[PDB]
Amino acid sequence: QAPIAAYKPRSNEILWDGYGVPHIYGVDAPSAFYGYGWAQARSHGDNILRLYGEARGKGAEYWGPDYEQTTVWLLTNGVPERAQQWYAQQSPDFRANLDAFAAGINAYAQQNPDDISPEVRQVLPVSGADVVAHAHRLMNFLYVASPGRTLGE
Amino acid sequence: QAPIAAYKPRSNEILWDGYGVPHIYGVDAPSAFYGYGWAQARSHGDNILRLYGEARGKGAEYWGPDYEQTTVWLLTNGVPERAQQWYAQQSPDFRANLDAFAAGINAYAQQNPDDISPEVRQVLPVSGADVVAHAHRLMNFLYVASPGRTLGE
Amino acid sequence: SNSWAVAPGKTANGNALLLQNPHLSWTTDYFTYYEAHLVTPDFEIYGATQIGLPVIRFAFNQRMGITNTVNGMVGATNYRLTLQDGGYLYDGQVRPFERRQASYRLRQADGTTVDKPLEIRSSVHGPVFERADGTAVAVRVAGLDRPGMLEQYFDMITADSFDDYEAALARMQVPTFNIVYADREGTINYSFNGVAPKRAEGDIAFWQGLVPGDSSRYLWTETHPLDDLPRVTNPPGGFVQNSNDPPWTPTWPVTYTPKDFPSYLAPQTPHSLRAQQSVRLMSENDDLTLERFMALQLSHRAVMADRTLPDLIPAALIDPDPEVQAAARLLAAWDREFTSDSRAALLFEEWARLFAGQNFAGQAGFATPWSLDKPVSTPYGVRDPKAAVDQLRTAIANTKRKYGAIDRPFGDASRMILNDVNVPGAAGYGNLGSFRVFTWSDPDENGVRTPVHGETWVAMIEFSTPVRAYGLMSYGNSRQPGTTHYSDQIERVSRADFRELLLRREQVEAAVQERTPFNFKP
Amino acid sequence: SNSWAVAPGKTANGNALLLQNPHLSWTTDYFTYYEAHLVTPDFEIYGATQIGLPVIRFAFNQRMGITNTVNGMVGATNYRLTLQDGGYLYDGQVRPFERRQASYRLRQADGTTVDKPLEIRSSVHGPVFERADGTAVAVRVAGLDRPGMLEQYFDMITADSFDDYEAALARMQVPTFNIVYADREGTINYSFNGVAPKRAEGDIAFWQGLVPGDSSRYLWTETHPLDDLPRVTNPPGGFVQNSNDPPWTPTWPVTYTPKDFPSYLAPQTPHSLRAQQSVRLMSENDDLTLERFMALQLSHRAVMADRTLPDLIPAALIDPDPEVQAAARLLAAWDREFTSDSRAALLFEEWARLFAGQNFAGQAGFATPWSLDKPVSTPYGVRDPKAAVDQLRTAIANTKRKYGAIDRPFGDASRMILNDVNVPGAAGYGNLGSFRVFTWSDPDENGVRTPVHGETWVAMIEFSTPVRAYGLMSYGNSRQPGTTHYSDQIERVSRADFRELLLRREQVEAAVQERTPFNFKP
Repeated sequence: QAPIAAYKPRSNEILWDGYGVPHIYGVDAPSAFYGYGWAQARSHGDNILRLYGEARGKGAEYWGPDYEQTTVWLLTNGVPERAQQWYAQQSPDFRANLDAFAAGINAYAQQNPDDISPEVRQVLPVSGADVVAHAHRLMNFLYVASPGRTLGE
Repeated sequence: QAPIAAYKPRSNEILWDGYGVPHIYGVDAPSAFYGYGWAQARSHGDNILRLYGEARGKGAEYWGPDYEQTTVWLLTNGVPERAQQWYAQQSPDFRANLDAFAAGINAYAQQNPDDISPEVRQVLPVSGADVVAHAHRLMNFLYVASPGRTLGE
Repeated sequence: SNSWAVAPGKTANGNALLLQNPHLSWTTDYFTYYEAHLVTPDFEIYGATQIGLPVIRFAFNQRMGITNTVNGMVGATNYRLTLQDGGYLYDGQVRPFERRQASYRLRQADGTTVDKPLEIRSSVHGPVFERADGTAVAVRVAGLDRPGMLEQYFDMITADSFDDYEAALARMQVPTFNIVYADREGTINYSFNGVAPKRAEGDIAFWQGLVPGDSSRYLWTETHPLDDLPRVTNPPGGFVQNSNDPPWTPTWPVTYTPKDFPSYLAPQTPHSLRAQQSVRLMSENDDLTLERFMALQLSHRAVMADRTLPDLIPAALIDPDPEVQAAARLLAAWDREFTSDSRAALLFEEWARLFAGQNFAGQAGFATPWSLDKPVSTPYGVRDPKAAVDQLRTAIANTKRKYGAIDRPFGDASRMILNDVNVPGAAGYGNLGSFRVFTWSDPDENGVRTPVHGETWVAMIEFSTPVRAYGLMSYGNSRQPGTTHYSDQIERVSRADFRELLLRREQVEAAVQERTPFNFKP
Repeated sequence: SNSWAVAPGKTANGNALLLQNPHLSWTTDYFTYYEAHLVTPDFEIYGATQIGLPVIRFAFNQRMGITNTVNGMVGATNYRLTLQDGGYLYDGQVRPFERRQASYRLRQADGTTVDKPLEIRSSVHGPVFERADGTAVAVRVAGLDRPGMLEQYFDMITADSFDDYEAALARMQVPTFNIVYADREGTINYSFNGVAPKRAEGDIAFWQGLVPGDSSRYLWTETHPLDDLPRVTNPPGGFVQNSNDPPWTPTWPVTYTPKDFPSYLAPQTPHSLRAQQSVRLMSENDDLTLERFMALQLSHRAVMADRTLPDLIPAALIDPDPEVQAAARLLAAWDREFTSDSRAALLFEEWARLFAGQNFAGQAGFATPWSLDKPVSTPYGVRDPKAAVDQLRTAIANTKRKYGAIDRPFGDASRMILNDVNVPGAAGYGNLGSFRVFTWSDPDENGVRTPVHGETWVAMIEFSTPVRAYGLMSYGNSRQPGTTHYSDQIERVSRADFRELLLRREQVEAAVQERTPFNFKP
């Protein structure tokens, strides 16, 4: 026995239901990732932009003292730079999906500038490397190695 | 504060309710004990007569082998005879109540001979001493000193 | 047997509550209870007592009430004699027996009789009996010089005040029994009653076995006065109780300890699960009403299940046998109550029979042993889960053998059958924790069992003005051939539907079915 | 976080069941979950993931699904260095640091920036940080050469068979997490995932503290392959689970023991009461249906109460203080469930905070300690009843101070407040035994507390054809200023009323509110 016939999208569209859940249909993978980025930007734009800003090692530069410790932690551990290497080492096909995702976030911000909080606009535009950096920070330098455990705080 | 007025009987009567529970009213204590004996004879006549027969040390004589051990136990422990002493040592007023109780049992049996089982009729008439003997057997030679514990059975 | 007495401060309306709840054989003739009501210009008594007895032992009226439970007062001693030279050895010397030639008749199957001689021998201890193995035993019984037993009970149940009651109790004419008292004044009392001989040495275990009969050192002649026995009056816990357990937790908090009395008075064995429930039910509840009180009497919790299933179930689930796994899930979904529709109860009993013995009193299987410091929460746990699972495997086989399935409804197998009345049962063995007791017999060919002992006379009284009382008698008030009052209450028992006990003349007149006027010739 | 996967043989209809139940902060931005659905001609994925992430970590589709829980994989080592002569001591020799002059900008309150120099030093272990006390620490992180983390998850949640899934998992690009899998074929799997370095000596406790940084003996360079990590596939128990407990009881019966793996992989600490409940809920039930499965996810039992009240209540009842007696009766009448109307729950938490510590993880107060031999029934009992009662006395004072009474309804103090929505709470701390979790904050001036962490994304899937799934997201799917989708689900959470997750095109079209067609410039 096999699963039910999977739907085959003929156009790119996002169908949002009553709870703000996006149902993204893409004619191909890159289009799906683009829509996903657009949806996330619409739903959690401000915080995603802030997080990507920190992953660049520019939290202190963009927002000040409250973001300085993380900046030192990420720079000392060479997170921003390693994200460049990791980004460069992505398979051609997957890197395209990462770029499309980033493009979706920029697109949303560009089309709806007044929806993005002022203090976080300076982060635009984002890129596929920013995406890799955030994932690297979250996994390796939050879940596995947290600053509190090392700094002894 | 005091309890509700107690009822004052003007005649001797037994009022039985739907469950065969007797409500005995006597103009004095002896009359109440007489009614109680009559009621017990009516409700449990056969077994009471059998029990009194055993307390006399005549269980083996009246009913045979199955009653022999108890007979030896009661005779060896001098239960029947001590019941005579104890009966003789009762206060005048209480002894009168014991006699009335016994008289109630005999009365019932005399008025309703066909209600008493044949094999137990030979026990009649019963007396106040029989009452003391049964109580003595039950308390001291059943509840306190049982034959099984001594005979090692 | 159970017994509760609650002080006013622990009730909603401010009246004392009393529970008469003797557990006895449903078939032994001399253990049969009879319900009656006696009214005279000078007194009134209502209650149950054993047939043949002229006084009511479980009595109450508009002012007071009492109840009894078994305490097993050790008032008799069995001495092992050393026979020698036609007498017995005593302090290094041969003493002669006191002999008496008696005789008795023995009825034959044909109806005639034969004369049998009977020699009665006595040592300084008392009458001598010879055992099968040849051991000569002398029995010494305490209080053979107390003829006022019947009159003392009469004066007790007829007392005008707690003081008169106490004065009567103090005569020491009733040789045994735990006795609980309660009156409308608000006094509640618990007394470890009986005639106990004063002994120079030895604990209760020593005096329960065969004591050396060759030494005057063990020949007692004195008995303890009421003052030496364990007693509790109006304790701070506001309640008093006894479920046949030793007198060490008659109330909570307790008012004394085992070391305050001779070690030969009572045992210091672990309290049964029923007794533990008794203490919990009273101590844990407040603002009691008669209705609430009655509901509590009906509790039939499988307390042993609460102390064992937590450890047993996980262990049984790792066994490869799918039936053992199934049995474990059946026991896990059970609410641990002995209700009629329970499908796991029977299987649990069978496991318990192996885990704690046929009488469910075993302690060896528990991880945490009983302790007087945690009298109502120990013993606990399963010491050997692995072994406990083997026992469960066997229990499954025994359950199918006896009942034909591992999930047969409790009330389908457990029945109460009197004459033509056949009703479903509920509640069970006290040693498993059931407060309301029904000691079920072994099943028949079809897995049907009936009560052999348990709830008999049951009454709960509220000493309000006028008093309010409800009761029930399992096997009716009559056992004469062809009576209509033998099986006419078992249905109500089955539905826990109590009759109101009628003490007031107007209530009695309104329920009269038969009138027997009588003339007593003084 | 909780996670369940049930094999077909354990369900009524024969389909696998999966539970996604991550517990995380309700306020930390990078921990925020987002629900989405992706459909392409080549694949379909539905589920939740942290914002900013391009791949769904808690995903499922018509064929398979996975979920994650925290395992705390120790993939980093902190080394204490010995500084000397401008370098650090290593195998008896002074090694030089690798230095790098970096710099960064710091924004001032006025909006301008200043340049701050930052020297980056590294030992052979890795980057060096100086602590307040002056201790120089070097951090060595595993897998800094694994760039395929995002792609591995993508290939996992997009796998066409368990084999492809396993092949993806085997790349070792995801550094941590327990991962549970289930598909429509009937396969269920549990994996203790992560990148763990091979170590020559030391247990997990040794490697979690500061390791000597002056010896090459502690400098690892290798990591374990998937084959060395604890894993379970289609176990005989028919289920797999993890509630953040060590991987020693992922199923029942277990398929391996702690001694089968390096002692530095996972701790051998006692499993929390929530984890114990998880094992019991799955192992004790059979013939599961999606409806029954969902009802079980909602369990909020105060398991610690079952392990402590039996001993605590009797002891508290002997205390002369009528309030302590009252508190004990309040706890005794409680059904031990964290329901909204519970009047004893809050008081119990306060006692527990003292008995087992602020995080409720303490073991010192128990009579019977935890044992892997009785993983779901220990620890148990109160070691010092007397001391436990003193703690209760204090708990009463703390309860009144925080909530204004000892019997305030649980749901009156415990609230879920999002924007203008204010609903009563239920369930509570996992360490007290609650399976469904709501880590309540400290109360405010008025004794009002709200969830700080706990249920976030919750989904239960039945792999029937087509699949059937229900879910809920505590804090909505949007947190942008002025969104209408932040507090629009908290009411349903409050009533445990799950939304059906829409995967089929016809269901989606029937629920559409907004349509955003888009053109992507490749």
